[PDB]
Amino acid sequence: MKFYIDDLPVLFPYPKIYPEQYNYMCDIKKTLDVGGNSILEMPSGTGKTVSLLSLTIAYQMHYPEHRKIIYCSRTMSEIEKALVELENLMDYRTKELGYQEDFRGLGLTSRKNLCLHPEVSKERKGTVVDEKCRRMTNGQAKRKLEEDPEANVELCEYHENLYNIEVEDYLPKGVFSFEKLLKYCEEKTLCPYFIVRRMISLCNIIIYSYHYLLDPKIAERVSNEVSKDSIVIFDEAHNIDNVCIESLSLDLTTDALRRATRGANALDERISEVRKVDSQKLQDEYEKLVQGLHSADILTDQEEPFVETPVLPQDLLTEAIPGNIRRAEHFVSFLKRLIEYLKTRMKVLHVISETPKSFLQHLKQLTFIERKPLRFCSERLSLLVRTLEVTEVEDFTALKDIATFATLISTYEEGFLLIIEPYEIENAAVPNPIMRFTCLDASIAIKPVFERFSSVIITSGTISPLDMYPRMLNFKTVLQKSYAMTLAKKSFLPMIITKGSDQVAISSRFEIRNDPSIVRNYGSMLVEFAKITPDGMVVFFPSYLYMESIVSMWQTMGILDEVWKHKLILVETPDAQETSLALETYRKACSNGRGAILLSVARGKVSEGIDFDHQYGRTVLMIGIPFQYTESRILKARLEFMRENYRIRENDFLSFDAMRHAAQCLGRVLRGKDDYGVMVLADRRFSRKRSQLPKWIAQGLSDADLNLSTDMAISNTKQFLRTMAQPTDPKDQEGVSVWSYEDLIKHQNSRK
Amino acid sequence: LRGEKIMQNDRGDVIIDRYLTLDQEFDRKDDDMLLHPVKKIIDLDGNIQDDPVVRGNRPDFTMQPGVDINGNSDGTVDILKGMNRLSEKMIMALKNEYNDERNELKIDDLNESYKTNYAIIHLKRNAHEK
Amino acid sequence: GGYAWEDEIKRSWDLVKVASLVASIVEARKKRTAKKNITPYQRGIIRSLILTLDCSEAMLEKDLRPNRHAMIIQYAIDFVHEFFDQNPISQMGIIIMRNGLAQLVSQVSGNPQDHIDALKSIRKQEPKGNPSLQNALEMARGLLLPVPAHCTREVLIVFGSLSTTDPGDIHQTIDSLVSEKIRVKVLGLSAQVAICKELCKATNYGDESFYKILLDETHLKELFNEAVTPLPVNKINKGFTLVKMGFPTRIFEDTPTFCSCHSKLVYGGYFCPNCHSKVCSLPTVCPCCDLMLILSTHLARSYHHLMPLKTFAEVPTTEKFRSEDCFSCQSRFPILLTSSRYRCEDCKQEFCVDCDVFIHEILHNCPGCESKPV
Ligand code: SF4
Ligand SMILES: [Zn+2]
Ligand SMILES: [Zn+2]
Ligand SMILES: [Zn+2]
Ligand SMILES: [Zn+2]
Repeated sequence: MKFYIDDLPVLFPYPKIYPEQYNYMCDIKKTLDVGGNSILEMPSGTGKTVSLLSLTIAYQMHYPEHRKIIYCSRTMSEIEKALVELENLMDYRTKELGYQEDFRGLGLTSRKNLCLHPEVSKERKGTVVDEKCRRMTNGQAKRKLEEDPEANVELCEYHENLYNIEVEDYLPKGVFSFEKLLKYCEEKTLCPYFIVRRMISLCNIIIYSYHYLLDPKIAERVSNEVSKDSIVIFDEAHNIDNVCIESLSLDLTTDALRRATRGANALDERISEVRKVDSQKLQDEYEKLVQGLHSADILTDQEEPFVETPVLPQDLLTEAIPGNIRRAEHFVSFLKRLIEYLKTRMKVLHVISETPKSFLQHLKQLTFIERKPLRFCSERLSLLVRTLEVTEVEDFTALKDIATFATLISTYEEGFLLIIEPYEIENAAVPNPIMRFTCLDASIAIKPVFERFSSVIITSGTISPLDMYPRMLNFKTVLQKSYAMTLAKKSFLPMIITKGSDQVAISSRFEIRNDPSIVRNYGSMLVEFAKITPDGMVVFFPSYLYMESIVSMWQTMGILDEVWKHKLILVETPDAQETSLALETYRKACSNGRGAILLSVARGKVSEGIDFDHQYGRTVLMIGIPFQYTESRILKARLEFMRENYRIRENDFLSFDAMRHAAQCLGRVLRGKDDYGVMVLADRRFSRKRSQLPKWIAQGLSDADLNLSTDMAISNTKQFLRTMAQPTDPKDQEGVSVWSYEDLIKHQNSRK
Repeated sequence: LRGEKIMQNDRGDVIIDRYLTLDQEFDRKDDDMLLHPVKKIIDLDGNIQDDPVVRGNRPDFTMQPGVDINGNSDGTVDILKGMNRLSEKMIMALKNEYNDERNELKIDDLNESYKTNYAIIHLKRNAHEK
Repeated sequence: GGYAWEDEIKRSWDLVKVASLVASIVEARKKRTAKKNITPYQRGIIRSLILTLDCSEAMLEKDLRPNRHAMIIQYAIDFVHEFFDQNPISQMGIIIMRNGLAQLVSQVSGNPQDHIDALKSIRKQEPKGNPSLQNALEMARGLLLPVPAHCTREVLIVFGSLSTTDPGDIHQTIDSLVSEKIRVKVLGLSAQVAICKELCKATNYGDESFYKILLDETHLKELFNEAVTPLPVNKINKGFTLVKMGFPTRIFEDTPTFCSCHSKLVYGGYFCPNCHSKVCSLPTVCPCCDLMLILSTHLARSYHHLMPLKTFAEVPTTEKFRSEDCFSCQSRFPILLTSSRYRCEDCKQEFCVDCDVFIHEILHNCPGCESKPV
């Protein structure tokens, strides 16, 4: 339906619109016109991807600026969901407008998800795919084949075919999802990865995960193609800080250092062999280094650096190589003694936490190494590997980790902490020392983003309090608000269970996990909700180890046996593919009427992206507050840093972290407004944390339901499910919970 | 078979225990048969592999399978996989010889309401006399 | 940390401290609003209904006193009586889901006594096991095969559980049902089920109003009574056709004679107008020349469905009244706020509330309309 905003038209792809969607669009337009960041929180039940996409596309297709759109998402699954919505929106626009507009849409992703080569695609590791794909497309193989056809070096027909056709004609104009893109590429025998990456400039809207915008390893190349004035949108940004913290981090183990020595020894042997046969290859690169040329100038566009720049692009030094590492052999000695120094520090018998400056000072005192040579460790290693032209890099992969460590620790000095702990797993007979370079400041990685792009839309279904993110992540917001959902009837029934049937308090504290009273009460609670839940029941545990212990106890108690009668039991597992198969079976059981229950982790992989709507989610059971492991060196260091710098209490952040992960799981139950589901927060400590929930979830929570028992919750659930199945009078939601075109026009006139 | 955790070697049975290796081989074959490409909407392997170069901090032991003092697996994951295999076996057995995702994603509540198409007839009350 | 004892006393007596006629009218008007819209939708008078009842562990629940099994069986008896009284030509069959299998308890026939007896026997049977929609639907699909094409296939599942254990893919059965033009009505007992909703919607040409879950004991009877009336048909579906039938004549005989239907001695019967064979009771297919014998009354009972009487509209209070007494029953309209007079549009004659319900539920012809001379 064509409905207008202050000065532009919007083509919503549905005959009727929610009141929340219109308000959400109006605020987004206000932010775009005024500019600056904004934190919006729309209810998960109301459609949000469709509303946001419809407005932004209309904004660029109408205004003279024709600004591009960058749409970020947590995971790949979200990218495909958004892409499907975008294509549906485009189809509606073409029909109403008659002519298909000059619009292009793609989505960046790793090589593994797009590779079509029969051999490389079969690889189980994304990095292994990159190594094989680069080998066939580095350009060395093609040049060698041209020089001597007798050479047996293989190529990739998919990559070669792209050369014949121009870049602007790789794909027909329109929106290309991963499924559609793969189908077209397979028919035309082309590589989706290169087509998608090479078309970033042409695309009007580009959809890719946060790791393609905050991780400098795979962001510096992409960030150069996107336009500066593009609109940036962060969808489901309630966990963005974790990505920023996890981008500039690194962990080194004893095995990593052992392989580093092996790689360095192999590197020295290879250099000697290359020197014997022909030393002219090294001389040419040495002359370039003296001239001051860096990897960017030396390496061609087709080739890629062996070690991706671990530090942010702006922090990389621009001066020439120091000289101590100019020669091939001198750098090897520099690399060797650096590795030995790390091995020495692994022998500490107690936890030692120190700043990067102290680590550098001690390093220099023992083995003479300065800050500046370390900053060029990653760059120099890539050049040396390229010069040696090693066909196989299986051994040298270890040196990559060491090179990353040197640059990270020699570039940043504030906001990072180096922690060495002799016991990685406390429950280990023999210590396995591990040294962690952890990032404490979540704003270091996102600082370039906010400085580059003028307008950023930070939106998420479950994101609260909105005042924390501006504090935790240093940025200012012109507008920030949360929208309450105008619903005709109570679509969701949140409840905070604090006691079992026997009136005994229940909590998921990790130190009393093996408590028969707590274990049995959760077991009885799971069975009772399985008896009354029609099709789907999702259970979220605080940690995977907690899930294992509880399930094992339930099996001995025989509680799972009673569950098997009513529902199939699917459990999340560390293997990613097996979990995907479990989800497929869980969905099938819900759809065919058999009924299934999914046991997963609140802070696991299933919670980030998989939406359990309509029949899939009819009851969500939260077994305990998903608290983080308090006795963790990384968490303690971050909390101390945050308290001293951003003035956030340790307890406040821990509650904030736990509640965000519980809220996101709760919000996956609802897709629309007709969908209904019962949310259960089974823990004693949830009683006093109602105010910390998202506003729309809190509004549905009642004082009576703030402290409930298993018996009361089951009786309450039975009545709710029975009521929600009855037909609803259209007049009740005719013009309050849903708006037709006439209702929207009437509301607009009333405002004026 | 019933998912009970395998306690320390008990009496068991001399003869039946010899088939444990065959049973494990059958389970591996069944797992291979069950494994198949998954719809990209719900695929989780791509999500973890969407950033192949990420090497952030390793998660604490609370986010990893339990391990013993010697470092061997606790064994709880084995029974959990059995539950998944049993459920998958049941669901797959149902489907015996005897654009789709796009429709599901669309929000139905905002679509036009279903309209009945019942026929109407007006009979003529003009019949011949006896 | 004081307890609730120390706070105060509840003081229950403090809580208690010290227009109906118009409310009834407006409530009636709101209820009458749903009855305002009525059009002569074409409905299939001849029908074949397979009644599927859930007899599983879920029936042992005490939600419906004494137990779900007892109330469902008892109301089934009433439904059988009502179904065969409103629709005399229709045939019915009974299936029950028990022990994970669909068990046939009465062949599809047109004799209400057989179905009533079958339900009576099921009374003592104790429900157990899990229900199986696919097994019941597959059995129902087979039962509705011999039925003539002109008959409208119908399935009325009374589902009580929340989970279904099937041996195969139930989605295939749903597609098969649509191919055979079978419409399924499901009366859930506890909560909505994804498969049940899909089955009703797919088989009812996308209509989602054929899956209903009750909310109390009283609502169950209304749901059972609603299924008695025939269902409308869609425009696209075509089943127009003629059916050969005859009207036999009751014959009185001094000496009893053998009946062709049951081969039993009966004093009287109906002689077929084609083969002269005698049949004990009507309406049933002739045992010899397989033409459905019926009386003119059986056809008459279904006429009111074809041409329903238009709903009456309450007269405004301001406007004058035709007379001070009801036209039909001569009951004075109470003087009372709002006049309690209802007039038929065609003949413009006021009626009382008692007549309004009677003239649209039991009596199917407006007294004034017949009195009016054309
Ligand atoms: S060029 Fe494309 S198809 Fe060929 S190996 Fe690389 S990712 Fe795979
Ligand atoms: Zn007889
Ligand atoms: Zn006959
Ligand atoms: Zn009267
Ligand atoms: Zn009349």
